[PDB]
Amino acid sequence: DLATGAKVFSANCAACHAGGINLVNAEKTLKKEALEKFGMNSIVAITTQVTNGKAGMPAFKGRLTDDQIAAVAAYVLDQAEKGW
Amino acid sequence: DLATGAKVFSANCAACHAGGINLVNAEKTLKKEALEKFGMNSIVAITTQVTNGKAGMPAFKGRLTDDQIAAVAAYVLDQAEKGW
Amino acid sequence: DLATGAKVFSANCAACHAGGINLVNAEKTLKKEALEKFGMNSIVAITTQVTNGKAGMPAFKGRLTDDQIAAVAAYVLDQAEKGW
Amino acid sequence: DLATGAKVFSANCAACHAGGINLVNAEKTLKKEALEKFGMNSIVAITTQVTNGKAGMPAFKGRLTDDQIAAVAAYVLDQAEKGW
Amino acid sequence: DLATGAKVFSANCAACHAGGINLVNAEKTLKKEALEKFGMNSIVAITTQVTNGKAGMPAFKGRLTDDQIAAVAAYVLDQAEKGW
Amino acid sequence: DLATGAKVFSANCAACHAGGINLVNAEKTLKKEALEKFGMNSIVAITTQVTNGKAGMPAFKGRLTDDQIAAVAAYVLDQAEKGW
Ligand code: HEC
Ligand code: HEC
Ligand code: HEC
Ligand code: HEC
Ligand code: HEC
Ligand code: HEC
Ligand SMILES: [Cl-]
Ligand SMILES: [Cl-]
Ligand SMILES: [Cl-]
Ligand SMILES: [Cl-]
Ligand SMILES: [Cl-]
Ligand SMILES: [Cl-]
Ligand SMILES: [Cl-]
Ligand SMILES: [Cl-]
Ligand SMILES: [Cl-]
Ligand SMILES: [Zn+2]
Ligand SMILES: [Zn+2]
Ligand SMILES: [Zn+2]
Ligand SMILES: [Zn+2]
Ligand SMILES: [Zn+2]
Ligand SMILES: [Zn+2]
Ligand SMILES: [Zn+2]
Ligand SMILES: [Zn+2]
Ligand SMILES: [Zn+2]
Ligand SMILES: [Zn+2]
Ligand SMILES: [Zn+2]
Ligand SMILES: [Zn+2]
Ligand SMILES: [Zn+2]
Ligand SMILES: [Zn+2]
Ligand SMILES: [Zn+2]
Ligand SMILES: [Zn+2]
Ligand SMILES: [Zn+2]
Ligand SMILES: [Zn+2]
Ligand SMILES: [Zn+2]
Ligand SMILES: [Zn+2]
Ligand SMILES: [Zn+2]
Ligand SMILES: [Zn+2]
Ligand SMILES: [Zn+2]
Repeated sequence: DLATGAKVFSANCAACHAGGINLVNAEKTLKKEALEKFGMNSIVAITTQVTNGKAGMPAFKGRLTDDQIAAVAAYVLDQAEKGW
Repeated sequence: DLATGAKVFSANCAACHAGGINLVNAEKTLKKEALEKFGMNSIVAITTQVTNGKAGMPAFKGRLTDDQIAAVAAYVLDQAEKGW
Repeated sequence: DLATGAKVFSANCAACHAGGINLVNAEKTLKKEALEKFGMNSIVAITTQVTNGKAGMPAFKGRLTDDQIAAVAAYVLDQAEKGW
Repeated sequence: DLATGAKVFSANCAACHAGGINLVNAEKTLKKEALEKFGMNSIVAITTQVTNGKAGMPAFKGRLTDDQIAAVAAYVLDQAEKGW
Repeated sequence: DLATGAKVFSANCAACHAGGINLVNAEKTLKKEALEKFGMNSIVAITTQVTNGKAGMPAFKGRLTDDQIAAVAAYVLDQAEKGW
Repeated sequence: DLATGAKVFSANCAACHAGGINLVNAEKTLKKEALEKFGMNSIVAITTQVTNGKAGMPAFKGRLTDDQIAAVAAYVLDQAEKGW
C-alpha cells in the first residue's frame, strides 16, 4: 500500500531521488510533469524500470518483492500528484 | 503561448533548471521566491537574460525566436506560481 | 519573526539549502516529510543543530543571535508546511 | 589549437563540465576513462556530439564555428590526458 | 583483480561515485585523502561498507559476489592512488 | 602551514569544496586552472575571499583566526598544484 511505499522509498530510492529529484540524470525527475514527459507516468512503466534498471538506475529484482515494488511505484505516483 | 513554452523549456532549459532548480548556481533557482529575491520576477528581466545570457547561463539569441523566448519566460512565470 | 527568518535564511542557509534541498547530504532536505523522517520537525531540534552544527552543517553560534536562530528555525518550519 | 579550445570551453562548456565533470548526467564525465568507456575518446566522436547535441547536452551547430568545435574537442582530449 | 573491479565499479558504483566523487554525501569521496580521513583506506574497510551499506550507500550483499566486492574495493584503492 | 591548513579545510570548506570542487557555483572550483581564470591564485586573493565572503561563499571573519585563514589559503594553493 501507501505507507509501505513511503518506507521502501526511504530505504532504497531517497539517495538518488530525494524529494522527487534525480541526482544522477537531472531531467529524469520523479515530478509529475517529468513522469508524463518521459512516459513513466504509470504503475507498469515504473514497476518495470525498478525491476530491470536502466542506465544509472539499478535493478531491484532480487531485493524488493513485487509487492513492495508495486507499492513504491504507487508512493511515487502519489507524491508526484502532491508533488513532493 | 503556454504549451509552446513547456516545449521550449524541455528542449533548452531542463538540463540546468530541471523542475525549477539551478544545477549550476544553486541559489539562483526558478522558484517564485528566488525570482523575486534576485529581481527576475518579470517577463522583461527573464527575456533579456535568456537573450544575452549571464555568467554560466548561455545566450539564446540566435536559436530561440523572441516569440519562443517570450513564451518560455511565461512558462517559467506560470510554473513558478504553481511552483514547479 | 517570519520576515526576519526569510532574510536570515537568504544570507546564511540558501547556499546549501536553496528552495528546501540539501546540496551536501542529499536526503537530509528541509522538506516537511524529511524533517519528520529525521526528527528535525521542531523548533528545538532545528535551533540546536543550527547552534552546534552537525557533520557538513556548520555551527551558527557566534554569528546568529538566538533571536535570529529561533526565527529561521521558524521560517524553515513555515516553508516546509508550504513546502518550499 | 588548445588556447582557442581553452577559451571556447570556458565560455561554453564549463557550466556543465567544470573540471571534467558532468553536472547533468553524472557518469558521462570528460575524464579519459569515461571517454574511453562511452566511446567518446576521439576528435570525430567529440566534434559530432558537440555539433548535434545529445539528450541534455546542447547542439552547438551554428553557435560555434567548426574550427571552434574542432579546437574544443582537441582541448577536451588534451585535458583528459593531463588529468584535468 | 582490477579489471573485474573496473567492470563492477562501472556497473554499480559510477552512478554515485563517478570519477571518485560522492554525489549523495559530498565530503565522503573516493579520493585517497578522504579515504584516509574517514578511515576507509583498506580493503576490509571498503569490503565491509560495500557489503552492508551505510546511510545512503546501498548494501551490496547478495547482489555482488564476495569476489566482485573484493575486486571493486581493490579497484577503488588503486584508482585513489592514481588520482582517479 | 599546510597541516593546520588541512584541518581548517576539512572542518570548514569540504562541505562545499570537497576534493577541489564547488557544489554551489560549479565553475568556481579550487582547481589551479579555475583559480588562475578567476584571478584567485594568490594567498591575498584567497585570504580576502575567505575573510569577507562572496555571494554564496560565507565570510569566515571572526570564525577562523587570521592564521587559520592564511594556513587554509596556503593549503588550497598547494592542493591545486598537486591536482587535489
Ligand atoms: C527505488 C526503488 C527507486 C525508485 C522507485 C525510482 N528510482 Fe531511479 N533513476 C535513476 C536514474 C539515473 C534514472 C534515469 C534512468 C534513465 O536514463 O532512463 C532514474 C529514473 C527513474 C524513474 C523515471 C523518471 C523519469 O522522469 O523518467 C523513476 C520513476 C525512478 N527512477 C524511480 C537513479 C536511481 C538511483 C541511483 C543509484 C537509485 C538508488 C534509484 N534510482 C532508485 C529508484
Ligand atoms: C532556457 C532557455 C532557460 C531559461 C528560460 C532559463 N535558463 Fe538559466 N541560469 C543558469 C545560471 C548559471 C543562472 C545564474 C546566472 C547568474 O549568475 O546570474 C541562471 C539564471 C536563470 C534565471 C534567473 C534565476 C534567478 O533566480 O535569478 C532564469 C529565469 C533562467 N535562468 C531561465 C544556467 C542555465 C543553463 C546551464 C548551461 C541553461 C541551459 C539555462 N540556464 C537555460 C535557461
Ligand atoms: C542556516 C542557518 C541553516 C539552516 C536553518 C539549516 N542549515 Fe543545514 N545541513 C547541512 C548538512 C550537511 C546537513 C545534514 C547534517 C547531518 O548529517 O545530520 C544539514 C541539515 C540541516 C537540517 C536537518 C535536515 C534534515 O532533514 O534532517 C536543517 C533543519 C538545516 N540543516 C537547516 C548543510 C548546510 C550548509 C553547508 C555548508 C549550510 C550553510 C547550512 N546547512 C545552513 C543551514
Ligand atoms: C562545450 C562546447 C561542451 C563540450 C566540449 C562538451 N559538452 Fe557536454 N554533456 C552534457 C550531457 C547531459 C552529456 C551526456 C549526454 C548523453 O546523454 O549522452 C554530455 C556529454 C559530453 C561528452 C561525452 C562525455 C562522455 O563521458 O561520454 C563530451 C565530450 C562533451 N559533453 C563535451 C551536458 C552539457 C551541458 C549542459 C547543459 C553543456 C553546456 C555541455 N554539455 C557542453 C559541452
Ligand atoms: C559500488 C559497488 C560502490 C562502491 C565501491 C562504493 N560505493 Fe558508495 N557511498 C554512498 C554514500 C552516501 C556514502 C557515504 C556513506 C556515509 O554516510 O558514510 C558512500 C561511501 C562510500 C565509501 C567511503 C568513502 C569515504 O570517503 O569515506 C566507499 C569506499 C564507497 N562508498 C564505495 C553512496 C553510494 C551510492 C548511491 C546511491 C552508490 C550506488 C554507491 N555508494 C556505491 C558504491
Ligand atoms: C573554507 C574556509 C573555504 C575555503 C578555503 C574556500 N571556500 Fe568557497 N566558494 C563558495 C562559492 C559559492 C564560491 C563562488 C563565490 C562567487 O560567486 O564568486 C566560492 C569560491 C571560493 C574560492 C574561489 C574559487 C574560484 O575558482 O574562483 C576559493 C579559493 C574558496 N571559495 C575557498 C562556496 C563555499 C561554501 C558553501 C556554503 C563554503 C562552506 C565555502 N565556500 C568555504 C570555503
Ligand atoms: Cl573547466
Ligand atoms: Cl576547473
Ligand atoms: Cl569511467
Ligand atoms: Cl567512474
Ligand atoms: Cl570518470
Ligand atoms: Cl579529504
Ligand atoms: Cl576535501
Ligand atoms: Cl576529497
Ligand atoms: Cl578552468
Ligand atoms: Zn523526502
Ligand atoms: Zn538527462
Ligand atoms: Zn513536500
Ligand atoms: Zn520538469
Ligand atoms: Zn540538486
Ligand atoms: Zn550562488
Ligand atoms: Zn510539480
Ligand atoms: Zn528560495
Ligand atoms: Zn545522506
Ligand atoms: Zn515555492
Ligand atoms: Zn577548469
Ligand atoms: Zn548516466
Ligand atoms: Zn570553418
Ligand atoms: Zn588539474
Ligand atoms: Zn570513471
Ligand atoms: Zn557529509
Ligand atoms: Zn566467493
Ligand atoms: Zn584520471
Ligand atoms: Zn579531500
Ligand atoms: Zn558534483
Ligand atoms: Zn558560475
Ligand atoms: Zn593572528
Ligand atoms: Zn588526489
